[PDB]
Parts: sequence; structure tokens; C-alpha cells
Amino acid sequence: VQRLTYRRRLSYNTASNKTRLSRTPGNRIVYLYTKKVGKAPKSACGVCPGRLRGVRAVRPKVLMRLSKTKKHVSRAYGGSMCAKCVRDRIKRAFLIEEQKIVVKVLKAQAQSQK
Amino acid sequence: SSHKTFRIKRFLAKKQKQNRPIPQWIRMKTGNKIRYNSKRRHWRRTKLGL
Amino acid sequence: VFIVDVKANKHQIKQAVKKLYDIDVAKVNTLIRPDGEKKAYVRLAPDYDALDVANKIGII
RNA sequence: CGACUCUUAGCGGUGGAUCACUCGGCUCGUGCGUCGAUGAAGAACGCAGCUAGCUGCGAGAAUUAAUGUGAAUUGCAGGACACAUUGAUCAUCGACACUUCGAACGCACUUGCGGCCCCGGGUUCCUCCCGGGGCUACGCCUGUCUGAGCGUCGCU
RNA sequence: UGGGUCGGGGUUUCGUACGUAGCAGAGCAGCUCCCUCGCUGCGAUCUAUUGAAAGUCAGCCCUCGACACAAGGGUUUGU
RNA sequence: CGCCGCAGGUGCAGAUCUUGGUGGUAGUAGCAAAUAUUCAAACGAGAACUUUGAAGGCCGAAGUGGAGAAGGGUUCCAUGUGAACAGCAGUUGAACAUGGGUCAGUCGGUCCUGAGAGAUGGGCGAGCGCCGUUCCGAAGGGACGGGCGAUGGCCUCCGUUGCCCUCGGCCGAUCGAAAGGGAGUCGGGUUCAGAUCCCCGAAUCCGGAGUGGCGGAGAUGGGCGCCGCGAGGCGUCCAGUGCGGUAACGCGACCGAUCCCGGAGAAGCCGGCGGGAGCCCCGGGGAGAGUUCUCUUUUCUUUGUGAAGGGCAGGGCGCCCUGGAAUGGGUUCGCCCCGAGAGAGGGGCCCGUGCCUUGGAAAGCGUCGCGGUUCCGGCGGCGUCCGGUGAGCUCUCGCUGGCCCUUGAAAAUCCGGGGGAGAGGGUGUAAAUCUCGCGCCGGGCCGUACCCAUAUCCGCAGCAGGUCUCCAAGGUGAACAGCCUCUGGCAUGUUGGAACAAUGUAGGUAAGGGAAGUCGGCAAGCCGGAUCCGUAACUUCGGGAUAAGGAUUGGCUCUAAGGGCUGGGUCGGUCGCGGCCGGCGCCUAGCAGCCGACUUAGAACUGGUGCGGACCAGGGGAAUCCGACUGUUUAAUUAAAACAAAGCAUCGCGAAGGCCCGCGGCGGGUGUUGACGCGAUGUGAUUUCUGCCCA
RNA sequence: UGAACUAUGCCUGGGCAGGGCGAAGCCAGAGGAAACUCUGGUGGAGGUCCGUAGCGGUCCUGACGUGCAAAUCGGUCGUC
Ligand SMILES: [Mg+2]
Ligand SMILES: [Mg+2]
Ligand SMILES: [Mg+2]
Ligand SMILES: [Mg+2]
Ligand SMILES: [Mg+2]
Ligand SMILES: [Mg+2]
Ligand SMILES: [Mg+2]
Ligand SMILES: [Mg+2]
Ligand SMILES: [Mg+2]
Ligand SMILES: [Mg+2]
Ligand SMILES: [Mg+2]
Ligand SMILES: [Mg+2]
Ligand SMILES: [Mg+2]
Ligand SMILES: [Mg+2]
Ligand SMILES: [Mg+2]
Ligand SMILES: [Mg+2]
Ligand SMILES: [Mg+2]
Ligand SMILES: [Mg+2]
Ligand SMILES: [Mg+2]
Ligand SMILES: [Mg+2]
Ligand SMILES: [Mg+2]
Ligand SMILES: [Mg+2]
Ligand SMILES: [Mg+2]
Ligand SMILES: [Mg+2]
Ligand SMILES: [Mg+2]
Ligand SMILES: [Mg+2]
Ligand SMILES: [Mg+2]
Ligand SMILES: [Mg+2]
Ligand SMILES: [Mg+2]
Ligand SMILES: [Mg+2]
Ligand SMILES: [Mg+2]
Ligand SMILES: [Mg+2]
Ligand SMILES: [Mg+2]
Ligand SMILES: [Mg+2]
Ligand SMILES: [Mg+2]
Ligand SMILES: [Mg+2]
Ligand SMILES: [Mg+2]
Ligand SMILES: [Mg+2]
Ligand SMILES: [Mg+2]
Ligand SMILES: [Mg+2]
Ligand SMILES: [Mg+2]
Ligand SMILES: [Mg+2]
Ligand SMILES: [Mg+2]
Ligand SMILES: [Mg+2]
Ligand SMILES: [Mg+2]
Ligand SMILES: [Mg+2]
Ligand SMILES: [Mg+2]
Ligand SMILES: [Mg+2]
Ligand SMILES: [Zn+2]
Repeated sequence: VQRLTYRRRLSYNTASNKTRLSRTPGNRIVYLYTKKVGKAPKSACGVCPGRLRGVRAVRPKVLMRLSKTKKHVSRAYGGSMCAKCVRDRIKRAFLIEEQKIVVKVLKAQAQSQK
Repeated sequence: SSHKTFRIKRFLAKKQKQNRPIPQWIRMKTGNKIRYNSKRRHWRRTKLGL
Repeated sequence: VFIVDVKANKHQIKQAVKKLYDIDVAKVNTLIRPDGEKKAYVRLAPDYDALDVANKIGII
């Protein structure tokens, strides 16, 4: 079998020296130095363990040359927060603001007595 | 090694250049007294200072 | 192929060749020799022929 | 008969003593008694037609100018040089020049990266690229400018 | 005449060679105008040829078969 | 040089004297670790050693192979020489001599921080200095925003520019990794020696574009009055910082500052599964070779498609919609999951290294020829095909678990969101703006050859030592074991020839006996794999345990079991010998055909009882002492009972503190700490005890 | 003047065949009046065992002992 050699002077099996096999048009097998596996964003909620949908998973400096649509989702907090926790915060914001109106009404009616 | 600094490479360059025999016409000069380069250095015999 | 000053960079080599030979150059590759002299490979523009330029220089 | 061994001598080797030589030391004495941010000492790298060392020198690089001298330098070559419309060589040295480190000075170095102001080019002024030049260390004195203080006051 | 080198014979060691043949062989896989109990392969092993095959002086024994070679070389030695 | 005086570094056999030279020893010891060489020829004065060819061997992919890091520094590559060197030789050489050789935006350095190092302020110090790294500093020199203006000029209007207002804590310089983080280059060709760097061809990242390079987006629609048969035009007014999907989210852009929030960078070890590839394997089709004494449609070799795009499989999802589940269901090798929304149906997203396609056949490769440019990326023909398998090996991606009094970096850098200060045009010739498509320019500096080791490094040397890694074929086998082989490599390790004495060194065998030898079974030998049985005392109940002990094992011929794929129709009642619905039927104890692994069990036959046939590969039992165990230790005479250890116990300390460093500073370590902590001791697991004595 | 060897702490990397034993957890079956127990699988723990590479260095008191070596070599070994 045809055995392989590194193509760079880094001779150690480090996290930056990862390769894959490739057959060239010259019918020889060579190393191709792969890029690291990118990660999708985690949600800003800090609760949901899954990563965000609709966002391309690339290394951080690749995001500079990606277009805007590939990095977010068309929604409030889109591309930074999960849809589930956005729904929860919309309801939580509304209901707590309602509760403030409750205590304001309750205190205003209870102060009618001198 | 293959990886070297510019100072190391320049030091090795001068050591290489002066590691040559004396010209033969030196031996015909008046009051010569010099027979051969006594400062010849072989890479395997004597290692460089650096 | 030229032997150049070790301090000159590719931009200086490019301009120096262009001025004192009246030729256009495409790119300059540069190494430093084991004896300490800098060597420059000066590729010429396609409309300049390196053969007859070396003839008028006198190194043919 | 020889071989071998021993002794002595002749000659030849090996070795470098002895002697003779001495552009070196050591000792004493004298006269001067002079380094450096205008960048020292020291180090590195370069520089000759043929040049590795030593020596000399700094990209003007085994030396430029000037002055004195007055026909060489030399290992080889080459080429000057009316020696008066000035001159080889050597000496002297007052002009000029003097790479990079180094107190070492933009920041940093077993790497490299800035900032400001001019000039030139691609621009065809507007600020991007390339090149060139000048600056950009710490401490400190005098003065200057800009300031701070519910420090001491004055006027309002 | 000689001694060699092959060959032959003897001795001896091991244990029955390859090939061929077999209605020998646990069986299995194909062919059925066939065959009327058969034919074509694979198959360790067995049987016969076959006490065969192979080795055997190099420090075994005898040859008188074949082949070539052998009246050559050097250094010395005297009462 | 003699004589008269003067002055000494003034007389050698020794000092294991100092330096230099030379003997005997002695043509002696020696040139013996890793199996091995032989034939012919060439060159040449000369050949055991050079070169070529032919054999026979070895390394045997955990290499004697192919490449790197450190280190070396020219040893690299040609040509020549035969002085010295390569412990024999040499026509050879890592020797000598003469020339040549290392080409980068995308391979690294460079950038970031890490453990740490280290200025300034401050403190100390006789002093050179050293302490300290946020501490006892007036430590932000920046900014689109706004204003006052110089209008410096294509003084239209936008750039510049000094000052003022407002905003501005990485709150600390700087250094610190060629294995950490870190955008983006691949394929083919080419040299005597360089190539991911040269050439050819395909890309791509970052940066810049002021007067704006081109498109596209923004963004160009409605209402009313009129003309006009209508179509279509004119005037006025009002919008317009994009759009789709229930949703997950999608579309080519998709205005927006200071400020805030978040993400990525950015995370251990181990297990078990699954997907993808490379390799290996099997069945054919070609091309070229090998064998052909006989047989063999045979045996061997070979039989491509880079990056970057587009599309499609495949994998994953703790993503969405419907709906509401117990007779609970789904489901994994294991798990695990569900009224906090299962099963089912339909979607969405991520990865896509696989396939197709652009690249692309024009190249490469294999063959077969034809011409030459003394040594043409020559010219040409033909081919570069179809399939199948897997607990296979190696990478990779993913899923899901386990372990921790252990929880497994930081920073550069990049991005998303929240908010809405602002900016832009009056319906146009549109404006501000644009993370969309295409176009233009640039990417400086340093390294880059070679060796990387039984000869290029360190060990005084071409030294059996030491020295960090990557790739990894066939057979046997449990296997990266040992043994044999292919690709690749080599010449047996600084000499050869002839003999086959003693004594060695290394390795075997030995009748009968069986430790009688010896301090002592030291050394050697016995045993050994796997399958089926069978296993005691004791025990901390886990072990002991492969206890002990026993049988079997080959070859050949079969048999049996262990799976995966599709298809199961009663029919023209008609026409798109086939298609739409249906009167028209009962596999429902499942069949039919095809395909493919190894493994197990059973049996017959068979050999001179031989069969784990080489290789691989535990002798066992009964006790006593010590140490609980695993671990560690005197590198170079001691591996132990010694040290450590968990466990037990004791002591100090509440921070103005305990213990400790410090020449010095209210300096520093524990301490990013706080009694379940830190510091100091002793004993040494478990079990059981731990008595008396404070003179 | 030295931590290029060694000792120890920290930072950042790399690496360790093939088998045996069979811990918790889980499934099923069986027995029982219950209480509960038994059996077969599954699973894959452990400063676990045999044993490579690696790391070490027991014995031969082997070789060598003007050595290959100013500490190396062979077998046998400890751990893995
Ligand atoms: Mg050396
Ligand atoms: Mg370069
Ligand atoms: Mg004599
Ligand atoms: Mg002069
Ligand atoms: Mg650096
Ligand atoms: Mg005041
Ligand atoms: Mg005979
Ligand atoms: Mg004396
Ligand atoms: Mg004497
Ligand atoms: Mg001898
Ligand atoms: Mg010998
Ligand atoms: Mg072999
Ligand atoms: Mg190698
Ligand atoms: Mg060579
Ligand atoms: Mg020799
Ligand atoms: Mg040489
Ligand atoms: Mg600050
Ligand atoms: Mg740095
Ligand atoms: Mg790195
Ligand atoms: Mg090369
Ligand atoms: Mg293709
Ligand atoms: Mg492909
Ligand atoms: Mg469901
Ligand atoms: Mg072709
Ligand atoms: Mg290289
Ligand atoms: Mg060695
Ligand atoms: Mg040395
Ligand atoms: Mg050797
Ligand atoms: Mg040998
Ligand atoms: Mg030999
Ligand atoms: Mg016996
Ligand atoms: Mg016996
Ligand atoms: Mg006895
Ligand atoms: Mg006795
Ligand atoms: Mg023994
Ligand atoms: Mg026992
Ligand atoms: Mg049998
Ligand atoms: Mg112990
Ligand atoms: Mg104990
Ligand atoms: Mg030890
Ligand atoms: Mg010891
Ligand atoms: Mg020992
Ligand atoms: Mg105890
Ligand atoms: Mg203790
Ligand atoms: Mg160290
Ligand atoms: Mg263990
Ligand atoms: Mg063990
Ligand atoms: Mg011994
Ligand atoms: Zn959430």
C-alpha cells in the first residue's frame, strides 16, 4: 500500500494538524489539511442546551465574510436567542407588566380611606 | 535546523566563507612564512561556538 | 537573476531594475544565499524578453 | 659455517639537545598625562582583480581630500604616472566621510511592530500603496505655553 | 606402470519415491434419447508397480569399465 | 678565551620531579554483538570491498521503508584527485579540491495570551541596584457626535485643520509558544541538486478605492380631477429604511452611532454503538507480464478526478404544526423517552469530507506504434469498465453513557441581537444606504538545501548507549505477538583467507538414578494455547481460581443450526398487448425466487497414537516471618521488611492570626484561602484492643 | 556561573496491541400464602489480572571488565 507523509513541518498530531485523505487526478493519495469543525451559536437564555437553527456553523473569523442572512433568523433576537425563550420572554414581560397594573389599581382603590 | 533566525544564518555564512584554503600566490610573497590555513574547520571535527 | 543588497526589499529591487535597465517587471522572488548574499529572481513582463535584455546587459 | 645476543668503531637513520644568532620580553627612568549622546570602550557584519588569517578600513570600505615628499607598488596581472594646463609611492593628517549592535535613545528583540511632519512616484491631493528624508528614550536645570486645587486671598 | 576423477558392484541408513492403474475409498456435485444400474468431475487415504526411492567416504570395502594426468618444478648438502 | 678583580637565576641520578623524545613489551593483544554471500563483466597500473547484470539471503509496515521537530551547518548536488583520513583495502566516500544549489499574501515565524518574566508610580537600599505588578499615580493624547471659526481647495459642497462641549475603566507598559489560539492554495509538470514557493491551470483570504467602477436592491404604488371609444397619457394629493411562511424558518441585498447583552474562539479521561472515507478482501471485463515437463478461461501488475462553487443522497436535531396516549406505548447493544405532549402524519434546520456536475481530460496513468530539437510538457492509436461484501484495520464525523473530595486555559480576533441618538427625498433623473453580483489595485520582512541517526545530533570517534513524532500491505493467529512474504531498502555492521586443537562465549542432547550437588534447586528443566468437565482450605464474602486434577485437539468428506433482499391479487367490466376505478378475492400454521458472511455443533472416513506438530505459550501444593494492597526509592554494587499511602490520633490558629520566607519596606508564601480550612506531628488498610505512671 | 543531566511545582502538547475476571444498573422466567427468594441473559466498573509498545531494572551474583560502553549487552524479569 502507498504510505503517506505530512506536507508541512508540523510533525505532531495536534488539533491544528488534522488531515484527511484525498485522491488527486494524478491517482495518488495525499493529505488535505482540514479546517476545524465550527459550532452554531448557543442561545442567550443560558438554559436550552441545543444550538440555534438557521445559522451556518463556521469558525468565528469566517463569519466576517458570510452575508447577514446566513448569520441570523428573521425574528426579534433572531440568531442570538432560541424561539422558545423569545416566546417565554414576550409572555413574561406582558404578564409582569399586567401584574404591575394590578398592584397599582389595588393600592389606588385601597387609599380612598383617610 | 531548517528554522533559523537571520542572525544565526548570517553567522553561519561568515564561518562558511572563511573556511577555505589560502591562495597559492600567498606562498610566493616576500617574507611570507605562512604555509596553510591553520584555522580550517571541519563540520564533524570541531563544532561551532553557537 | 541578480545578486542584490541584503537590505533591499522586493519593492526596491523592482524599482531599481526598472530604472537602470528600462524594463517592466512582473514579480520579484527573493532568497538569501547560504553565503549571505541576497539573490533576486526578477520575472519580466510578457512584452519584455529576458533573453535580449540579458544581451544588452552583457551577461548572455 | 651461519642465525641470535653482547661489546666497540665507521657510516646511515630517528630525535632535536648544544652552540651561535634575535624586528621579543623583563626591569628602571623621563616627558606628556588625552574617552563618551557632536554617540565611547567593546562587539557583529562587510570591504581587495586574484585574499583564508593577521593587519587596515566602513557602502566614498587594504581607503577620498589636503600637505610634505619625489618615481614607485610588486606574489602575479592590469593600467596609469609630459614629474609643468602638477605627480607613482610613502609619510603626515587639520577637510570630508564613518554600516549594525552597544550608556544605545520610538516600542521590542534567539522575533518584529508603530506614530508624527515634509518630498517624490502610482495618485493625477484625498487620502490608500511604494520609496526617500527628519523626528519620536530616561532623568534633570533655566525659561515658555497649557492647565489643577471645598490651598490663601481680592473684586463682583 | 601408478595414483586420481567419474561409473559399477558390495555394505549400510531410512522406510515403499514420482508417474501410472484400480468395481479401493467416508462421501459429495453434475448427465439421464443414454443409462436399467450406470457415467463425468472433486476426494484425505489405501492397494499394485515397489524391501521401492534416495544417500553412502568426504577418514567404508572391491574394481581394472570410462577419462585425463603423470621421468616435472624449486632450494641446498663434501671426508 | 687566558690572567687580576667584581657579581650571580652558578655544577643533578633520583623528588610516584617538569617538558620533550625514545625503547622492551611486540609485529604482540587485538580488528569475534545483531544469519551471507556467489558468478560474470566494465572502468582501472592495481578489485574480496567500486559500478552494472544475474543469483541466494536479510530488514518484514512497532522496518534496516517514506517524511519531519531539536541539534548540526553545507555534511546537499555535479565534476575531478588519490598525499593524509575513512583502525584491511578502495577505482569509493559525509575526505580533499573546484563550481553550483534553498524562489511564498494563502507552509511557518510574525499576531494573542499561558505558567511566568518585567519597567513606570511608590517603597527600600551605603551603593551597583531590588521589592513590588496594581499595589501609596493628576496613569484615558482617543472618538463618528455638536459648536466657534481659520474656507487651506474643482473656496457649489465635501474633505482637511486649531480650540471648546459631550462621550471614553481591559484599572495598566512590555515580553512570553516554529506542538496551544490564529482569515485564506490546490492539481499537473519541471531540476544534478528547490518547489503546496518555479512554470502551467484552476481558486481563495485580507486590505484599499477620495474625486464614487458597472449592475441589482432601497424603489418607484395608490386616491382624486381631466384628455382620450378603449388601451394609454397629464395635473394634484398621500405612502413607500424589502418580502414570504400558522410555525420551525426562508428569500440576493435588507439604513443606523455611542451604549448594553450574548455567542464563537473555548475545552478532561474512558466506554459502547452508528455514518462516511482510505486500505484490505471477493466476482467478472480490458492492457501488459510470469508459468506451461503436465495441469491451470490461470498467477502477478494496473485499471484517476484537487481546491472552490451548484445540485442530490446520507447522517444528526433537546426544532415546528395537527392531535391527545392505560389494555400504556415507543425504543436502544446498553439505555432511555412521554399530558412540561408519546406513537402517527406533515414540515424546518445543521453537517454534508459521500455521489453527480463546472473544474475534466486538454492533464495524469497503462499499453501499442511513428518521427526528432546531439537530452521534443514531441506526434498518434487504444483504454482508463461493471459489480459484491464486512464485529475487518486506520482516520473522521455523530449519538449516548460512565468517572472525579480531580470538573479538565487565557487572550487576540470575529459575529449576532437589544435600543433608536441620527441620516436621507418630495414622487424624482429619486435620495441616504447596501453583509447582493461582477469589475480594479496591492500583500512588504525572515526561514525554506540536506541529515534526522547501528555514519550528518550528544556521548573525545562513522561509539552495540541516548535522542520528540507522523504513515503502516498479504498469510497464520486473539492480536500493532512471534514466524514467512510484497512495496521500499540493505550488504551483515571499522578486515578477509585457510583450518576445526585446548580453554572459553552462546546454544543443544544424554542411558540408569532423580537434588545424593550446593550456603541455598543457583542454572536448566517441567508446565503452557483453546474446548469440555472439575475445583479445597481460608476469607474482609469481593476473592482464593488458569486453585488442584482430568479428557480432547490433525487431515479429509459431509450434515445441522445461526441471515438479508424483493415479490404474495379475483378479473379487457377495455384501449391509456399496457395504463385510470371497481361488481371482481382469501397468503393471514406463510410461501416463491435470488443473494451473503463467518461461527458453532454433530458424524463418517483416515494416518506407524500423530495433531496448540514451527511460532506463541502459567510448574504446582502445604506452611512461617514482614509489609495491608496499587505506588516509590540509593542514575553507577542495597528494589527491601525501607519510604509513601488510605485509615486512626494529637497539636496550633478567628486574620492586629497560626506556620513560614525576607538584608530591607505593614515587604512576601499558604491565600482566587477561613476551622468540612490552613499549618505541624506521630502511627500506618480492615477487625480487635490500646493497661498503669505527671516523680 | 550553572535546573541542556537530574529533583519537584506549574503551563501547553503527544501516547499507551490483544485477551481474562465480570461491580452497579436493566430485561425475562420460575418458586412462594405472603414476605421475598432463585435462575438465565444484558451491562462493562476497577490506583482489576495475563501480556505487547513504552517505562523500569529481579536474577544469572551470565557477558564485558586496557569494554561497544568512564554503567553497556543477552536471557529472565516488574508494571503496563
Ligand atoms: Mg558529533
Ligand atoms: Mg522568502
Ligand atoms: Mg647518527
Ligand atoms: Mg592623498
Ligand atoms: Mg515572538
Ligand atoms: Mg482657588
Ligand atoms: Mg559406489
Ligand atoms: Mg638554580
Ligand atoms: Mg636528568
Ligand atoms: Mg594476533
Ligand atoms: Mg578476531
Ligand atoms: Mg525474512
Ligand atoms: Mg526513517
Ligand atoms: Mg554526497
Ligand atoms: Mg585504512
Ligand atoms: Mg569538504
Ligand atoms: Mg484607565
Ligand atoms: Mg508576543
Ligand atoms: Mg500553532
Ligand atoms: Mg527535496
Ligand atoms: Mg471529476
Ligand atoms: Mg472525489
Ligand atoms: Mg412524535
Ligand atoms: Mg488521456
Ligand atoms: Mg526540505
Ligand atoms: Mg550508535
Ligand atoms: Mg564534546
Ligand atoms: Mg558503523
Ligand atoms: Mg555475521
Ligand atoms: Mg563484511
Ligand atoms: Mg539422564
Ligand atoms: Mg531418564
Ligand atoms: Mg544436600
Ligand atoms: Mg554434600
Ligand atoms: Mg531459576
Ligand atoms: Mg492456591
Ligand atoms: Mg477428527
Ligand atoms: Mg509492599
Ligand atoms: Mg496491616
Ligand atoms: Mg526507580
Ligand atoms: Mg544502584
Ligand atoms: Mg539493583
Ligand atoms: Mg489500624
Ligand atoms: Mg497520615
Ligand atoms: Mg529541563
Ligand atoms: Mg492494573
Ligand atoms: Mg499486571
Ligand atoms: Mg556479573
Ligand atoms: Zn432558551
